[PDB]
Amino acid sequence: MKIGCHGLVWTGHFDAEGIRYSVQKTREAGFDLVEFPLMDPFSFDVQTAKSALAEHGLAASASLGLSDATDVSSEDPAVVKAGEELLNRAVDVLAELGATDFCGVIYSAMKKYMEPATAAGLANSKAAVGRVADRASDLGINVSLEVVNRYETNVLNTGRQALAYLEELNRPNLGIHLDTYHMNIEESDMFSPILDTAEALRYVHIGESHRGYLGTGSVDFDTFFKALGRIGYDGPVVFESFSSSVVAPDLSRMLGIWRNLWADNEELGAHANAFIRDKLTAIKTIELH
Amino acid sequence: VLFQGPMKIGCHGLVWTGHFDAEGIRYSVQKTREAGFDLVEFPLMDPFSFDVQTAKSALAEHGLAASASLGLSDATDVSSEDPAVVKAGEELLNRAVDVLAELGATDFCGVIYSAMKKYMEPATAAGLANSKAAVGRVADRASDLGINVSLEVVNRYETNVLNTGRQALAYLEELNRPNLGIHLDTYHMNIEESDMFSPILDTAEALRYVHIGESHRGYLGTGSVDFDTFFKALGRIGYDGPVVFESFSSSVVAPDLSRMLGIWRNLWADNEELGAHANAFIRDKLTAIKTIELH
Amino acid sequence: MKIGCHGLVWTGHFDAEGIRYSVQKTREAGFDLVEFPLMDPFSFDVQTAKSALAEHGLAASASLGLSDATDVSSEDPAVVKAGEELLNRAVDVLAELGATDFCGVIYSAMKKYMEPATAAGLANSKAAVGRVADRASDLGINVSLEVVNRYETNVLNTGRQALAYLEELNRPNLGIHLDTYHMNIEESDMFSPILDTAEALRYVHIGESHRGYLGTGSVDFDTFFKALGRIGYDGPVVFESFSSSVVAPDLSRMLGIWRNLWADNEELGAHANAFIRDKLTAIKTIELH
Amino acid sequence: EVLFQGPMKIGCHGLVWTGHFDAEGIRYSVQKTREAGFDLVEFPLMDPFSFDVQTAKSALAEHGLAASASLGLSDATDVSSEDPAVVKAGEELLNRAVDVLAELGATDFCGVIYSAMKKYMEPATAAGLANSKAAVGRVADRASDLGINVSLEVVNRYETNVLNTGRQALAYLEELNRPNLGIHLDTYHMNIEESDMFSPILDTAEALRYVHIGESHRGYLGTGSVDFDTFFKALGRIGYDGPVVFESFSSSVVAPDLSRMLGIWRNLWADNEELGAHANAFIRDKLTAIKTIELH
Ligand SMILES: O=C(CO)[C@H](O)[C@H](O)[C@H](O)CO
Ligand SMILES: O=C(CO)[C@H](O)[C@H](O)[C@H](O)CO
Ligand SMILES: O=C(CO)[C@H](O)[C@H](O)[C@H](O)CO
Ligand SMILES: O=C(CO)[C@H](O)[C@H](O)[C@H](O)CO
Ligand SMILES: [Mg+2]
Ligand SMILES: [Mg+2]
Ligand SMILES: [Mg+2]
Ligand SMILES: [Mg+2]
Ligand code: NA
Ligand code: NA
Repeated sequence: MKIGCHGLVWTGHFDAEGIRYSVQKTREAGFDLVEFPLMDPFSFDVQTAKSALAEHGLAASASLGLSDATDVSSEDPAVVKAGEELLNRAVDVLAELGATDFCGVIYSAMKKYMEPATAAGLANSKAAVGRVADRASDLGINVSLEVVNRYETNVLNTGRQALAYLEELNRPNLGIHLDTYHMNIEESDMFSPILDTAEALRYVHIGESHRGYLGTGSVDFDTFFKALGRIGYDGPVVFESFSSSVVAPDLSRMLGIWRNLWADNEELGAHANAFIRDKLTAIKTIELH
Repeated sequence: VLFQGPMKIGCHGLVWTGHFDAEGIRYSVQKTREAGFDLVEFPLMDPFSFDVQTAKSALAEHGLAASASLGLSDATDVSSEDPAVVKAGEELLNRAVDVLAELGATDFCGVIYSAMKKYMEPATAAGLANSKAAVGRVADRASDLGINVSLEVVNRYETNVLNTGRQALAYLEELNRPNLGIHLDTYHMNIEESDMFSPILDTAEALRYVHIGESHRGYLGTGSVDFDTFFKALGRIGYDGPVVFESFSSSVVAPDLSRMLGIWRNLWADNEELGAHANAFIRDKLTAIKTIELH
Repeated sequence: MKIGCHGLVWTGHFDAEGIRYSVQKTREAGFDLVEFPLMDPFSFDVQTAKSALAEHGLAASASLGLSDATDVSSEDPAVVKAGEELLNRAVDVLAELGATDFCGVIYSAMKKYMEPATAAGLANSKAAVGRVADRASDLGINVSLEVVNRYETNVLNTGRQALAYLEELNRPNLGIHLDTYHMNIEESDMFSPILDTAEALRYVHIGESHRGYLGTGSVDFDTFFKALGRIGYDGPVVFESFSSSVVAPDLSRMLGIWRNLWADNEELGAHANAFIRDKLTAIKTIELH
Repeated sequence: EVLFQGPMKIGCHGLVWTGHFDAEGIRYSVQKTREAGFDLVEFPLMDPFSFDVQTAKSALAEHGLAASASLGLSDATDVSSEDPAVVKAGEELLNRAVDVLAELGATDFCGVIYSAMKKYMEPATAAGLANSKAAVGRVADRASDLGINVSLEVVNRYETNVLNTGRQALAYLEELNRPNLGIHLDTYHMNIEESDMFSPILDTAEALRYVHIGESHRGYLGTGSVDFDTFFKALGRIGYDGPVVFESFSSSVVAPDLSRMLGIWRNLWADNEELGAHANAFIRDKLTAIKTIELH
């Protein structure tokens, strides 16, 4: 169980300086893992990353969100093939890094669709995801589909939909990824989805309802962490937060970050690392006696 | 018999129908009273072709009050930098205010300060100035007709202007119009706000309209919204404006609104049970909170 | 799944009039069932009750809390036998009434112990409770041990303790009774006790944190009812509230009811009926579509 | 090392550490309280006559730690008794406790000081209440001249029959009208009696001068039913900057009288070093987090 921080706490540009900065600041805030947003994995400086991770003795993972030009839920096979080629490059980036986990909105575009998912689009997604999963299987990489809210996909809005999606592909390294931010909008409660997906849950995002400081919003973290403890979850737990103060050219506009929710990210990250770790410590004590 | 007091318990029309032709108006007015509500809220996405006579007739027959909400779009975006786009929306808003006056309604609300969509760029100072100026004109027009206007705070995916009650407060202070007020929504508050009582307390004076929605917009009490704290806080400020249920499912589709609001999922089929559940939920909540000042 | 009301919403005296009064009002507020507090089962008017239940078509159950003089968790076997004979008469009363459910603090005194439990006292309790369960069994009655808080017993304060207690007795009609008012104090959360006790959960009390109006205190009813949804619970669900305005000379003092929490019980009972039936109506829709 | 300067002291109650406050327990508890990160230790002055003040003074200076004391009366000392002998025994127990604090150079005295801390079997009587009010009014006056604040702790129905809610406590103060007399709320007891976790804070605003952070069952924080989020948010909205003191009880750490009085029947923790550090970190992190809310 590694405790991680999403790279957009620190920078929005993952050039050499941004890779080095984020890795270092992640280590300084107390985390074990940095999660690299590979929005563009074709231009991600793997050498700078492997060097920075080794220096700070830190682990890496990667998340990603596709767009209109790379939508695998598209009925246009050229667009589905673009996304599958991007997803495959990211898996390659993770293999080069020696990392084990790939996750995110890799089953559709990460946007506000204006129509429902189509049956054919869903097949294209499932086929695509299955091929990525198989390719990732030979390289030692787990793939987790992130359930996100109605405004960021029209495909996987609940843990149950994710479970049905997986059940068709029945790939041994393909898992579900839950984000407390997204749960707090779409799910019926913060404990049933964790119980429901028990075996399939392989990646977790910790995010406040407005995506700022932990425990300054509407997200029921207590119920969540107690559920996680009950199914014996031992995957990554990764802080995630977005503010006007750290902008990415792509991601910040896709996630609708219009507001300043922090300025001092070194305080935000240290606090969050403390928040998650002490949540896990308290829950262990329900477990025993 | 019409309920004459100010705190009316209302239903959003989209529990009942997506189409507000004459049958849709009649179906929703009837089903709304059959559920126990005092008021129906009409989604005037198009107020130019809204059958005002049918609405008058059905409201009188069933003895029901009405209000109207609305969300703009790209062609009607008042936060657009182009005075032609701005003035298209401004004509849209004006017709809605007129439709309400004909109905004898009091309350106009919704996302009327920008398009109701997923923006890709933060707001501009120029568009912000356009929204304020136009909203200031619509409020003026409404004031002569005995209509209040309430700006609905909604989540980051539905506007890039007013995402918190604090932003709305600041927006009103600039315009300083006596009939312009704030409209909060528990669904939206559950995303953007810090907690469910601070928005109520900060907004106290300006809170004129409230929407009751579960976190996923389904059945009340099957999601993650903290209704207890919200209602307790409403009772602490002695709120007595409208309180209106709001729910969307793929069962009942609007060609426009269902797609703008991202209703991909089926959350209920039986809307008679939904509306009846929600009426009791709101009214029993209000009944319980009243007992707290005594114990 | 009958939805019940505790008798002290209506009266503190279960003489002929009290019995008739409590049965009438329970039905007028909309309940299916009235739970009689059998503080003194020897003097309970069974005939008036059977009369009143049939007149208003209402089901019945009974609850009870032992006192110092009847403490089956005593080391004094004369006290233990007084307690056993009182429990036995209560079981008898339920048989005559034609009821199925007996519940309450029947494994110890209901009081503020000034000493931890003794091993000798714990063994007295289990053996007495076992005999009452055996007796009850031949009359088709379930016996449900109510988990209460640290101030009302020193024996069974959590569902986990109740399960371990049951494990040693292995009686087929012995179950656990949970009260939200008590869980809100002693339990780690409102779902995990339900899931842990699912087999043996046979009776439920619905009470606010201060025992007044439902939804005017600190109890997490949402998580509670959703957990009951998860395990398929369909035993009795009974409203329980206490106020200065309805006094039971014994029970009001034992429970520490010092405050006015309601003056008009007719509104209170109607509200609590709607509240519970509406929680259940909504939870049913979570399960499927 | 160095004494925390300001008023908002993050403290720890002594029964996290030990149940006996002879010289050894005082030293043990002060050292561990500083070790876990706290600014303050609250001594349970159940018996203030036999309290070793000079040892206390030593340990507090050595470890750079502030102090306060809490206390709960009993049958023999019930200042809400109608027997004036019993009220006097209480008033003289309270007075010595006042005195120990002044010797320590403390500022805060709190606890269940308006009655016995027990499960009463009868409602409060008008005569007892009269005794309680006048007697507390005197202990407050006496404490006033010494620079001591006196905070009445609101506790649940099973531990008193006088002050079970914030509103009751207000009406008690309004009748005494004493400047140094204040209210002490406890999230554990609030979780039972109050209407919610923010109204008692908003209602008590002025007179709120002491705060106990205890979980619903009184073990680790964040492993129970207490709504800490709303509570700390409400603290932030009123600008509260008094003490904030952790409080936990487990059968691993037993005081002869107190642990029985409070019904500590269960084992809720054993490694109290980790508990205190966890609790300290919990409170400071909560207060950090909530200070961000005004800005956003
Ligand atoms: O929470 C998320 C978006 O709503 C996901 O983690 C994103 O896919 C991630 O930020 C991409 O790097
Ligand atoms: O909640 C809303 C949309 O998110 C607003 O109330 C809309 O304006 C409404 O649904 C349209 O009538
Ligand atoms: O909750 C209870 C006592 O605290 C139980 O319901 C009692 O056994 C009941 O009130 C007595 O009939
Ligand atoms: O919370 C308390 C009891 O529940 C009070 O603080 C006690 O009186 C305290 O432990 C006595 O020192
Ligand atoms: Mg995420
Ligand atoms: Mg709304
Ligand atoms: Mg009970
Ligand atoms: Mg305390
Ligand atoms: Na929430
Ligand atoms: Na609670």
